[PDB]
Amino acid sequence: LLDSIASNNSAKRKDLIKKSLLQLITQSSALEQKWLIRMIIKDLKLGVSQQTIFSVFHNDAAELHNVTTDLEKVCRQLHDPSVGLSDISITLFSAFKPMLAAIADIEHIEKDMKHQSFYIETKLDGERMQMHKDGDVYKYFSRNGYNYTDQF
DNA sequence: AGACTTGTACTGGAACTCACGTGAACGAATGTTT
Repeated sequence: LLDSIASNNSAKRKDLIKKSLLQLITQSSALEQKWLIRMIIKDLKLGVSQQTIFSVFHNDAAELHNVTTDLEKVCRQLHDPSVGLSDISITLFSAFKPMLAAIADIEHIEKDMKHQSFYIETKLDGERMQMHKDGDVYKYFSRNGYNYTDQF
């Protein structure tokens, strides 16, 4: 039902969205409808961190989610708790969580660089993107893993 | 992006307890003086 509603919103159709929501309402209880509303809004407020959920799911799941950024692969590969992954590293056509930068104090900057020469670069204002190229197959991914390939 | 809230563990400090060391007093024995 959620897939139908999302695709149908993407297709510029509202009568079908109304039908799907009506079916969900008619075939749900008050608590189920409340939870469904929370998932639609994309907030649950469970009080438990996503990192905790991933850790309980498998020993090495946060790293795999960072490298891949797709709940399907993490859920599929990490099924048997005993069986782990030998080596996890960036792979083609799979979004990876970008590496960010933290505030720095000009006074102790040299100390933060272990008293060694460093690189100074200009700050760029705009979107953060990553490009995957294999032959003439191109994929573009945004900061959080959304696919912007259609635009570019 | 920035800022506040909740949590999380970790560090250090307060308090209690014991062991060890120092100070002072003392009863009995012994030596000296009359």
